[PDB]
Amino acid sequence: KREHEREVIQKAIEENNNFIKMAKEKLAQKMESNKENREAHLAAMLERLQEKDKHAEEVRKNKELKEEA
Amino acid sequence: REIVHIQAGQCGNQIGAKFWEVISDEHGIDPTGSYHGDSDLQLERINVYYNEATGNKYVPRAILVDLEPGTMDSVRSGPFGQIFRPDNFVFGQSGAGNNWAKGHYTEGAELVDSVLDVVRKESESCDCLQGFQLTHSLGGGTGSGMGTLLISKIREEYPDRIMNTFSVMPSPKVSDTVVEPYNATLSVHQLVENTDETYCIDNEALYDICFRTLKLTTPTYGDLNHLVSATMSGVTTCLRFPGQLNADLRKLAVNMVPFPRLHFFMPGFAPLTSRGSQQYRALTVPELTQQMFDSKNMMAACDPRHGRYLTVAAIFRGRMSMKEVDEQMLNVQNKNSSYFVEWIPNNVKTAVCDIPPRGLKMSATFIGNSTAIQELFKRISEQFTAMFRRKAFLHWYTGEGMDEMEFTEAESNMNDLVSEYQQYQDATA
Ligand SMILES: CC[C@]1(O)C[C@@H]2CN(CCc3c([nH]c4ccccc34)[C@@](C(=O)OC)(c3cc4c(cc3OC)N(C)[C@H]3[C@@](O)(C(=O)OC)[C@H](OC(C)=O)[C@]5(CC)C=CCN6CC[C@]43[C@@H]65)C2)C1
Ligand SMILES: CC[C@@H](/C=C(/C)[C@@H]1C[C@@H](OC)C[C@H](O)C(C)(C)[C@@]2(O)O[C@@H](C[C@H](OC)[C@@H](O)C(=O)O1)C[C@@H](OC)[C@@H]2O)CO
Ligand SMILES: C/C(=C\c1csc(C)n1)[C@H]1C[C@H]2O[C@H]2CCC[C@@H](C)[C@H](O)[C@@H](C)C(=O)C(C)(C)[C@@H](O)CC(=O)O1
Ligand SMILES: Nc1nc2c(ncn2[C@@H]2O[C@H](COP(=O)(O)OP(=O)(O)O)[C@@H](O)[C@H]2O)c(=O)[nH]1
Ligand SMILES: [Mg+2]
Repeated sequence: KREHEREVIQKAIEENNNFIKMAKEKLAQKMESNKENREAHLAAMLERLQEKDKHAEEVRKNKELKEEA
Repeated sequence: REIVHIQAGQCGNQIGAKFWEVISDEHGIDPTGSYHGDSDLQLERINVYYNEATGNKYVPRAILVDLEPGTMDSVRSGPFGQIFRPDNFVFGQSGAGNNWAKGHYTEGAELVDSVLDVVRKESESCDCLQGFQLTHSLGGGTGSGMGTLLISKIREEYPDRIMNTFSVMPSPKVSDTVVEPYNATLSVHQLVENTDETYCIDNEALYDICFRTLKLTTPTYGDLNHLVSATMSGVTTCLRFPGQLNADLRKLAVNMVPFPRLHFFMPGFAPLTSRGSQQYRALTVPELTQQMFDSKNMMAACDPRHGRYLTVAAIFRGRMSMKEVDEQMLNVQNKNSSYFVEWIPNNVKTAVCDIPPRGLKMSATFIGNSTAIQELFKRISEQFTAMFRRKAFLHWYTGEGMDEMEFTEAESNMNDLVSEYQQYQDATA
């Protein structure tokens, strides 16, 4: 009976520790994915805007080439 | 000789306090532990339940346990609350939440050793300790879960002393809490294996007596508990007062328990009469005797007419001729001999004590060991399986570390216990 009483108390302690552990890890991994995902959405949008700045400058060089004739 | 008394949880401390209140009055002890009695008959056996302190002060050999302070203050601030030894209060703060697992395995685990220390200190102060008595309910968390944990630990340190409990079974007529059949079933399992004698005090029976017989339209625990203290005083008369019986707890077990597992007693008390025009009539021994055996007077909600008595002990108190008592008791047996098994000759015994309970000229106390007590365990078993069939409310207990198997083997043990009673109900010579 005494081995079993310790068994039970230690199992209660273990289930509470595992509950804390999984919440801790699930939260951590969700913050991580969101950081990556949001930063990538912004990088994509900004990468696109610069690709337009590239085209504008090419539109300026294009104007001078025709400007010498 | 000496008995160590333990009360655990709300119910146990409630009825435990009324018990000391009542027997203290009988032995002439006032709330400050001074003796103010006339007869010396009240001090002949006072050491059975009281320790003698310096200055002619008698202090109950009582240990008060609870997992929450509430009832501790309540007892300590009540009538006869100052009489108790202040070291013998052992309480926590968490409470058990009416959860057997908290009382037995998690929260009670921390407090239990403190109780064993007080238990040990009282036992060593005894000339020749005969055993222990515990008051508790089975429906809650502390008295049920931690009370049985205490029994188990105490049995391991005193394996040959007598272990005796006054155990209150739960009833839906009195209580609201859905998990009580769970707590009671786990408790009954511990009681069949680790106690020698258990008085089954059924809240279902106490309620019917107060509501039907006594006509109490708004019964309180004070009403129920005043029935319990009267019965507890009655069943302990032959320990606390001398006369014609050279009997202790072991002798009572030997002659009351013919098979180890069948040690659950059905108690009863007479007189019981509703207010108030009949409260002034004089009681005759024939009337006391008929009332004592009446099924509606039993303090476990089970019909003794449905089964057979293995053994019966009856105790009468007050001024009365033993001849009348003898004749009346023999009348009941000779005229209803089919309700007593014939393979145990002369299996109903009587004791008479001169001192009557307070307020009564006469009284009788009934201790029956009857196969019909199975009805009590069947009732609790039905409530248990209705819930357990679907694992309902199980998470309160598995969250404390318990397994389902522990529930399965508790219900299993109780079902076998039922079977055993049934087999001597049909056993013949
Ligand atoms: C002895 C201790 C006790 O006082 C006994 C009863 C219950 N409680 C506290 C007090 C109490 C009672 N009723 C209350 C209503 C609201 C708040 C408190 C109460 C009490 C009463 O009326 O006299 C004081 C009582 C309670 C019940 C009670 C009887 C009763 O006093 C007669 N019933 C036996 C049950 C009950 O469930 C039942 O089976 O029907 C009779 C009953 O149902 C009905 C329809 O009455 C009822 C009444 C509220 C309903 C739901 C919950 N159950 C639990 C027990 C039961 C009750 C008395 C503890
Ligand atoms: C004793 C064995 C076992 C059952 C039996 C047989 C017992 C016998 C005797 O018990 C006191 C009854 C007794 O002989 C009487 C008939 C005079 C009497 O007292 O009966 C009770 C009614 C009681 O209801 C419960 C009855 O059914 C009962 O319990 O009978 C009131 C009234 O009824 C008319 C009558 O005054 C109980 O341990
Ligand atoms: C029935 C009684 C006495 C009696 C029967 S015949 C007679 C002359 N006296 C006693 C019984 C005592 O064992 C004690 C339990 C009783 C509980 C009562 C306190 C109950 O709560 C209350 C409603 C009562 O019945 C009375 C206060 C009227 C009580 O005096 C009568 C009674 O039952 O006590
Ligand atoms: N007879 C009686 N039963 C009680 C009393 N107090 C509580 N109970 C019953 O005991 C059960 C609850 O146990 P309780 O003692 O309150 O819980 P614990 O403190 O955890 O041991 C229920 O069945 C209640 O009806 C009381 O004073 N008298
Ligand atoms: Mg409570």
